[PDB]
Amino acid sequence: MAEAHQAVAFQFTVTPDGIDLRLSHEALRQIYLSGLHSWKKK
Repeated sequence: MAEAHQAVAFQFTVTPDGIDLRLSHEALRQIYLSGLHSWKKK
């Protein structure tokens, strides 16, 4: 049923060496489609 990957799609961590940002392939799918509708007229 519930999965950690589904619960979180983006992770941001600050380290002494810099910053790290991780995103799941699933997070990408939502973002492209959401944008596709954004360009499209309502």
